[PDB]
Amino acid sequence: GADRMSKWTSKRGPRTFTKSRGAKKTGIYTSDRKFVQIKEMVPEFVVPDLTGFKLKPYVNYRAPAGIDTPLTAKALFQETVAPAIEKDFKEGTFDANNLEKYGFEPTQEGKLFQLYPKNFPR
Amino acid sequence: NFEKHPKELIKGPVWLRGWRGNELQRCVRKKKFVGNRMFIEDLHNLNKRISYLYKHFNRHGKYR
Amino acid sequence: LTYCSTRKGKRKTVKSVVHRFLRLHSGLWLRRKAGYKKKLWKKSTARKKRLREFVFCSKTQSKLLDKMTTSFWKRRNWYAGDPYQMYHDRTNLRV
Amino acid sequence: TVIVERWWKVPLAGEGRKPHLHRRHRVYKLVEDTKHRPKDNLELILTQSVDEIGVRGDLVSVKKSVGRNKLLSQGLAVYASPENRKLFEEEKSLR
Amino acid sequence: RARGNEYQPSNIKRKHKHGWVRRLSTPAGVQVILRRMLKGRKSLSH
Amino acid sequence: AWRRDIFGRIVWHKFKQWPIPWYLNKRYNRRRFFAMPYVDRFIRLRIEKHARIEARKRSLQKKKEKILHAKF
Amino acid sequence: SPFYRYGMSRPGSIADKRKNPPWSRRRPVVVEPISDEDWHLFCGDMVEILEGKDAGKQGKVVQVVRQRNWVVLEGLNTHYRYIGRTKDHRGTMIASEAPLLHHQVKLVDPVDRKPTEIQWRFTEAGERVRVSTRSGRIIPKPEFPRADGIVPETWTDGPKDTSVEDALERTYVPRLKTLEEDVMEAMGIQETRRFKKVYWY
Amino acid sequence: YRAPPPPRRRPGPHSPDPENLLTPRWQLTPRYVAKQFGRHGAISGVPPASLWPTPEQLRELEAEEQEWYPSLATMQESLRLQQQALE
Amino acid sequence: PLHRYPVHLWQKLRLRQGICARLPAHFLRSLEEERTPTPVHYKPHGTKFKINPKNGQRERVEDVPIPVHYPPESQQGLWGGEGLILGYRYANNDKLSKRVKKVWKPQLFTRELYSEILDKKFTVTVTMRTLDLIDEAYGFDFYILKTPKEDLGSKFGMDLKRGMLLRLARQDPHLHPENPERRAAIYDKYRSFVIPEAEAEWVGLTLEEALEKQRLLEEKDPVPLFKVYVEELVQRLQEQVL
RNA sequence: AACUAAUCCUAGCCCUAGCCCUACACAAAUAUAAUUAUACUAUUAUAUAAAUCAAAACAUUUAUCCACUAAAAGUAUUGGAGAAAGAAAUUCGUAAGGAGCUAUAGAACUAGUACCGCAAGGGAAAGAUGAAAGACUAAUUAAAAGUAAGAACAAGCAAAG
Ligand SMILES: [Mg+2]
Ligand SMILES: [Mg+2]
Ligand SMILES: [Mg+2]
Ligand SMILES: [Mg+2]
Ligand SMILES: [Mg+2]
Ligand SMILES: [Mg+2]
Ligand SMILES: [Mg+2]
Ligand SMILES: [Mg+2]
Ligand SMILES: [Mg+2]
Ligand SMILES: [Mg+2]
Repeated sequence: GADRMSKWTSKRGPRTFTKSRGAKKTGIYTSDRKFVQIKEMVPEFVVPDLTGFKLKPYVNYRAPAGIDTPLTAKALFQETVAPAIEKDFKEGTFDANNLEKYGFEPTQEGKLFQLYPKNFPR
Repeated sequence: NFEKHPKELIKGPVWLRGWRGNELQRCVRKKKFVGNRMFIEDLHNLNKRISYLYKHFNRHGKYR
Repeated sequence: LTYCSTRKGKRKTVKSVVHRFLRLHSGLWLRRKAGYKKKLWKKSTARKKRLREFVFCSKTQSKLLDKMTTSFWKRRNWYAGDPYQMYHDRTNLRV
Repeated sequence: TVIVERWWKVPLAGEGRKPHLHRRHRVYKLVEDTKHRPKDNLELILTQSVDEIGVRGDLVSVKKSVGRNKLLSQGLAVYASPENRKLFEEEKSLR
Repeated sequence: RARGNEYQPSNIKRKHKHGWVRRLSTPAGVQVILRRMLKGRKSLSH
Repeated sequence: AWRRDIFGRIVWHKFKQWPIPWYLNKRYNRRRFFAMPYVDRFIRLRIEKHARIEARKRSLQKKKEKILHAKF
Repeated sequence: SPFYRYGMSRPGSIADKRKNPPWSRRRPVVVEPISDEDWHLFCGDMVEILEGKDAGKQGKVVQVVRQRNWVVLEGLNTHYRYIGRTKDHRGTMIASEAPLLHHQVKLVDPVDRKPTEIQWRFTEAGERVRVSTRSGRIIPKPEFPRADGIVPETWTDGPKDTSVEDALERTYVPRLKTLEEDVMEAMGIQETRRFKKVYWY
Repeated sequence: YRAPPPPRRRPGPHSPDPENLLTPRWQLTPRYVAKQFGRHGAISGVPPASLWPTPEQLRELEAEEQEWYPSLATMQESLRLQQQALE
Repeated sequence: PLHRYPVHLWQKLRLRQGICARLPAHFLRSLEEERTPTPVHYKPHGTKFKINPKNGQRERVEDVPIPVHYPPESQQGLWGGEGLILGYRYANNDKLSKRVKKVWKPQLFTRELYSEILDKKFTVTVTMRTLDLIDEAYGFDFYILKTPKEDLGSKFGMDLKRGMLLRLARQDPHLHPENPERRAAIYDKYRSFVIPEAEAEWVGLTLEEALEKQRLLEEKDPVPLFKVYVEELVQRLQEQVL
């Protein structure tokens, strides 16, 4: 006679049964049943200063939209790194070892914002 | 010049092109040609269909 | 009797008949006399003489055996020196 | 070893075919138990002088069990193989 | 007495007996799940 | 990583962040990414169930073309 | 859904929810499938009625329900009905247009009033244009007001609306830095700690 | 209407590709190879020498013949002894 | 509907698709080329023809292998192809009596064997049949190398086969170190079984183990596109200057 | 002179033929009492299929269940030599459609849903306007049983002469 089709949540079951609704944990439970919040585990919203901002939620109809071109890795490379290498190649001051000079990162370890695996949320 | 028998022009199931028989024979013939390429449930039903027909045609009927 | 066999779909011969009866192509069947090898020491000489003979079958018995045997056992067999050569045909019978 | 034979014959299968079995082809009778059979002997040529069974360089026969446990493994004796006999026969000749 | 009230609901009893973890414990229970997935059932277990 | 569950399917497994290696984690060594032989029969049945469904759809589209050609 | 009939009312209106309840199982309409390239009827194009009540009368397309291969012409194939009927008042009698299938109408030669058949063909610039099968000519796409009703040219800038020039402004600088790294540098946040090793699995 | 061209059996020798797993096995045995030669002769491409048994194959046939099919003299010799025993 | 291929051919297609196909050619041949194991529990027909006593006519005869059950414990021992015979018997050896279940078991023994090539002594569960086979092979090492995969009937034995073959193939100095004379003798004595090193590695491995071995060999972290574009750019610039 | 009702055509389905597959579904969560972001206690199919049923019982036994077409051949063989079972050698072969279904039919299916059982599991029913509903949802029919319109009037298988 139990309803099998309804979702299993903490409102149901005895007192002992509990579970989260998806809220991210922000602290630790120490011995003796004491909660110790950790400030670093609490997200902090980085909010910019909007003074002098010239952009509003809606855009004018008169303004014409452009052609959609999903950005690709090749396109970014040509814009940023290709010109430096091209000029350097003419000057001859280019070597395989110093690709980092143009911005190459050998490993993501040591970066605050690791590209992969991502260590930063949206 | 008898190059092709007319039976070769029939379009139908592989196990009964140019052949005719009663259902029990038809059941066994379907198994022979495509017994190894049949689905599990279809093969199970065919096996049961054969066993039913066998006991009917070989143990029942008005004439002995 | 197996009227329709699974593997081939044909009628099956009963081998109890093949081992007891001989069919002549005309349609007659031959058989032995039951007990011709049994307790011969208490049977009379005339009694034993009858048993040794080969006997024919009736229309019903012949009809039965024809249902229990397949056509292969009803064909013509051209055996050289056959001791049943002359008996496969009926002659001077009006009926 | 246990050597078994079926009670029910298996119809011939052909050349490129396998003899599909049935539940009656799993009834076995005991052909022979090889363990009870009389045992052979083990022929081995000594690599080192053996105790009371000969001197080194002499081919000897042992009762199977004795050779395997000690002579074959402890290095006292070596297998009497073709090459082994050939090599030792050279030492025997050069004496 | 009066029958008909055999079902004495307890969520701890229910989930232990016919739950997801209980079913996966044994292969005989996993084959219960496997058939239910074949049929198309809304709920595979409790 | 592409891995197989105990129900005989290929499932894309998203990894999680852990403070200890996998071989020392006793909750990871309760999850199973393999299938026993008894899932073999069920694997084939899904193939046939999908094959049946796919066959019916193709036949249905064929009829709809016939109706259109009859109409026009 | 398999059982959904497209009618004359714009989908999602009160009329279309009333006509098509979730339990509706009306007989499907059979529509000759027409490729996107094949279709040549567009809103605003003058067409002529091949057959019907108003056969031989030219009209202007004002609606195209491609799901039903329908083209609606203003003031033609028009029957009568009462709009705004109330319990107190009968309402106002109006003449309501009825949908026409494409094969019952034809496009009109831009210069001359005749039902000239057209074919799709490219131009020197490469833009696809309709060309008359006979008396080959370019019939331009007819400019029509947008369904939303917003008029671009007359639109006046207001609060919460960006100026046209401001939107056109481009300031993206291609650089191998994420948004998470550009903001901190611009906003001057400094963090020297680094996350400990994590065993992903 | 004009009828389609009459159905025709494919002419010339036929050699299947052994790679394909659905090709019937009997269509790949050496016996099937000889059939190709007989039907179309040289155009089959079968090495004519291959038709005759190979030396290892030849020993197989010769070994069997001695085992089961004796010589004329042996048959006559045994028959005489049997008559003598019966006599 | 109908499957395009018969069910029994599915295994072959499985080997022919995906990473399975990429496995080395010689290993794939090993799996499919399963040769009936040598008779152990039945006496094979000496001839292909026999004279039936009843009718006295020449009749073809065939050898039908007895089904034997190999418990997984056997994979960790060295049985000479032996296994469990699960069958039925007629009480009192007459078919008119009841049919009774019977299981015939091998008299397993545990002994210690020394491998010259490995120079290590293993303790293994071994039947008297294997002991005779080892004696007829004139050494434990000869027995492992000579016996094919099927006749051996053990996963433990196959690992020994790979270990011995790899030892001979590489001429590893780890065999009897600091005594080169001793090492040379062993290698020469078993020189006949030497095979190429690459082939030796793929000996006795199962499909899963071979699949795991291949996956590890082909595992590689994705190349950064940065480098890939740089290589293309440099080549184009170099060619233009040329 | 009508209530209850009835009429209806396409939703899908069936059997073949061809064809191995490469439909493995953003992001997030789930083996913990599944779908709960992090450590605790770690994780692993199965020894021979049985029986019904047939032998007018039953006890040995009992096709399919459990390796190319046709021929040899239901032959040789096997079998409480009963019911029954049953070869091979050796020959032969280049291989998209509907005298199907049309809503009690065809799949159980509008759905493995509602509902029922603690669970394994079992398992439905039904829809119908027109070109346009941005034309006040059509039609169509003395037509089933059941009623009404219109209770009954000595006497009786209810009718027949
Ligand atoms: Mg044959
Ligand atoms: Mg109850
Ligand atoms: Mg209670
Ligand atoms: Mg029994
Ligand atoms: Mg009975
Ligand atoms: Mg009884
Ligand atoms: Mg139905
Ligand atoms: Mg139903
Ligand atoms: Mg009525
Ligand atoms: Mg009256």
